[PDB]
Amino acid sequence: KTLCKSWSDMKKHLNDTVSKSFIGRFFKLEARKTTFTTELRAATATFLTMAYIITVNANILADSGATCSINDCSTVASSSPPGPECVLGSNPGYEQCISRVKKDLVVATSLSAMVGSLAMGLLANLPFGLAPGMGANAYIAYNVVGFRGSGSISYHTAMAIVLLEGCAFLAVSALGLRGKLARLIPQTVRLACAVGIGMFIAFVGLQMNQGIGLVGPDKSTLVTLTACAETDPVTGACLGGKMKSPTFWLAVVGFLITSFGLMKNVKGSMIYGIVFVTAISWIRGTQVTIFPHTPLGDSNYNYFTKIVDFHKIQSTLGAISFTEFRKSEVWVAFATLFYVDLLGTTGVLYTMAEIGGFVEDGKFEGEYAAYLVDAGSSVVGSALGVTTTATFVESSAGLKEGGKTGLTAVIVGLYFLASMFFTPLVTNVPRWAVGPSLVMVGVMMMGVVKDIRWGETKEAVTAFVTILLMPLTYSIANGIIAGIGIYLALSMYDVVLGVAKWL
Amino acid sequence: KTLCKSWSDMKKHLNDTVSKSFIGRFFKLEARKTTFTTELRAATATFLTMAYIITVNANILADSGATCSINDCSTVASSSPPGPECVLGSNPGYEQCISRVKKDLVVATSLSAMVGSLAMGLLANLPFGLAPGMGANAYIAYNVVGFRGSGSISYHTAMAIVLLEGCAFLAVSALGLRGKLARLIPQTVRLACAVGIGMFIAFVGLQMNQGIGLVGPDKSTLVTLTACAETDPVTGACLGGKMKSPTFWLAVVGFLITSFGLMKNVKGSMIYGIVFVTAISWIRGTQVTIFPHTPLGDSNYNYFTKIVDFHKIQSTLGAISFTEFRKSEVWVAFATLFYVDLLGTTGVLYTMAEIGGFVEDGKFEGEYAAYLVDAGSSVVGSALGVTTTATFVESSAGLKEGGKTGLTAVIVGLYFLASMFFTPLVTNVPRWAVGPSLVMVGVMMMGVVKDIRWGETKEAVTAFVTILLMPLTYSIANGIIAGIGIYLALSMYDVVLGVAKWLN
Repeated sequence: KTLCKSWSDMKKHLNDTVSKSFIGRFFKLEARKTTFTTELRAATATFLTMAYIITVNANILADSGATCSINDCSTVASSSPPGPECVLGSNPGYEQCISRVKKDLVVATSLSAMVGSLAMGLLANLPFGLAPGMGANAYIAYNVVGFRGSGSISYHTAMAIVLLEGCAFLAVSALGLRGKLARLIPQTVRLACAVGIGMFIAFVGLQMNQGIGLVGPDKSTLVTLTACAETDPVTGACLGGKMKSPTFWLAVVGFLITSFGLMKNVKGSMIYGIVFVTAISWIRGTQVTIFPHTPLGDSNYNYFTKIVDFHKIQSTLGAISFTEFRKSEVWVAFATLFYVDLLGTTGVLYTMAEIGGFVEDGKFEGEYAAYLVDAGSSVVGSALGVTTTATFVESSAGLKEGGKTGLTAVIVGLYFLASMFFTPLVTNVPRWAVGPSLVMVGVMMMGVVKDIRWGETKEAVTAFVTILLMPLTYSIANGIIAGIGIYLALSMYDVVLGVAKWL
Repeated sequence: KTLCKSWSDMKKHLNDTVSKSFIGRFFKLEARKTTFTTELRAATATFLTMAYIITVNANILADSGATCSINDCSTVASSSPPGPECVLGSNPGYEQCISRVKKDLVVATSLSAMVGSLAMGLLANLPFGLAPGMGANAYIAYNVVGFRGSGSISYHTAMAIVLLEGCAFLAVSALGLRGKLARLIPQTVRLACAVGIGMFIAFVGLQMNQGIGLVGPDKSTLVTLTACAETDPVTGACLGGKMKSPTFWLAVVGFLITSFGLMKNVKGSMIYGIVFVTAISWIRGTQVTIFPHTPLGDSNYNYFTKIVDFHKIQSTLGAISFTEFRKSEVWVAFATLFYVDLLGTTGVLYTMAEIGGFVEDGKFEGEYAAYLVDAGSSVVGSALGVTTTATFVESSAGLKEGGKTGLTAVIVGLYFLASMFFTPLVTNVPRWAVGPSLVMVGVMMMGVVKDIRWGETKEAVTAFVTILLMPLTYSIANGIIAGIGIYLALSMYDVVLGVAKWLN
């Protein structure tokens, strides 16, 4: 009976003195009952969920070869490209440009979502967590630019397309047809959109590329477990060992730790799994370290010794040129992504309003201006260096413990600013460390399943195929498109009968 | 015009004649308030529901190279054909094996189903038929024996596993310690295993070799949408041009008709999604036919001319050799295939009991006989050439029509008897027709997912990992092992300390 009531004294004086203020009447912490003491609960735990983009976005875009083309890769003994534009990693110039673009893209992704959430939360008291999503990295790099420049489209022009993409969605946001179309998408497809997100995100954290490294290529089955020790430095082809690697059996323990932490309702355990892996991977001398004795890894400690740095942006702000646009091979991709981005990112934003009970008559408060920030932050992000903001479907974590009113996004943006200053502590995380967070998000997104009306068949066939295709095709567009196409065909007779009585 | 009243005139006296005879006393027609007129509807409705797996079985178990090996290929300009050349296709003598094997397992499946279902009819008084159950076929095909000699062990020990599984499954119910061992698993793991199996059996129906051919390989990512018309002339690979495959659209149309026929509650409808595509891909002239102008086409075309034929089994007899049991990777497959069989029959039989009025305060009339005969069906259909047997969920179609006697199953078996007389008409089913029927199984088996307590976080992780890992590893044994290894660790560190404290 010593620290019980003593610690409770400041709780009562804090939430009461902050409610009866000008901020308390701007953000309306008097109606729609939710308190400051609960909004911290709703937003802090939200922040650690979205920690993987500080790494996986830069990891994705660095493989595409953002900058340092042949002029910088080939600088030692060969003027000609060492294959398709310096594919091999044992090339000087490359080894430090990759480290530079990782820093630059980490800065870019920490600075984009700062204003992505702050602006949207300061306009319509909306508690969500907009940030540059995974719906565009799997395409813009791999299909347009390819694996380290293995494509006919340059990266500078790719940023021009992604820039003009947001400008075009700025017009439709000002027209409001995007919102009126959000009530036209079928209920079942909209519900199945969220489960596919969790399944696809869970799948992307299991490869050697940016995950733990379970799956691997196979000659006849295309998929097999190849978490071996003796691995191909370039691909996932095993040289032998068959699941005797420590990279697995050091992220397994972190996954167990975070699962055990969420069992007993610990406040924040998502970062405990990250820390328990990063701390051991930071020790020099072991076989699971991120610091080999190679000069590529040696230069890391020469910078890792610095713990705090501001690191003003050097060589990714801009890189926009209307040079390759004169031909037709650029507008085909532009149109391919054009009527796909809205069809793959409008459903998720509208879904979160129904989960939080925002809609009262099929329309939630501040609907028209909600899409303005989504359409605008993509413009500033594209020129800065990141792809479009896809309005992450992740604030469901924040909606589960009293996140209803605004100012939730601005305080998450405050943490996003905080993560920037510790730039040596984000770019130095292993790619086998952030892996469990993805499958954690995926299992977290299993709660929407027990809401779909599975009793009927017309509402059950579309959902299964939509769930199946997106992870099994490694594409987000192919799921919603297939769900729409399957649902439309089954309702053909009803539409025909409805238009028959139109006569 | 007196036939309208004559309908009832005979519909009554055929009921008295069967009921007043010793046949009515054999099946107890007077008891349970059942007649003979309802038997035709109770049998045909169930037959049309299970009619789908009479050809999917053949197309699934026919891609294993069950009976011939590298020895009996054709001859080429070299001395002898090497290993990895015959098994990849594009050879006369290996395609002759595949034709003579597809012509044989169709008869084998029907013959095994006769023994599975007639015994139900004559020893259990429980109206549901049994054919080699769908769900255990894919495991044996694509994790045990592999695709055309893939994996590490062959077909001979694949059939040998079934004998030893049956010898033990008979002696887990003979002493009655079956349900005493079934509760070793928590409820979540089996619920996740069913949906994961439904997921895996659907993912296999979307590839180039087996399904339509949607997905494909990639150098950077693992899977991507190919749907290419000009495939690789020898292997399965894309060349150029996507989403314009003439074979792809026909399967989509067939799936659409199947899903449409499910609506309005048509009793047997998914066979329409097979016959409609087969009829289109039976006539020649176009490029989506199964009868090309290649010598394989003419040899196969002078087999569709005859409609009926008594195709005898001559190659796929019992090939039981225990020469490979002295190593490890066969016991894991035996254990997994024993495991998935326990939760299937037990989890379905009670669900069938609570419909129709058979259910009582536990241990209803058809308790003992059914488990023993179902276990014996696996060992009696083992040496024939097919996998284990399981009760079908879609058997409720005849049950929901008042079927309550054992005369239903024996009549159901008689319809399967006529299937082997129609052997040459069903071997010619294309490998782009099974696709929609293979995908459809997942929709039917995933409807139970709304039972896991997703609110609790301790079991949601295990259910999700079990769901995820099986289709993304191309195996069934891997996911259940991973789920057990995760579920065990979340409890022992918290329960062992309490048990030790209570013990001290």
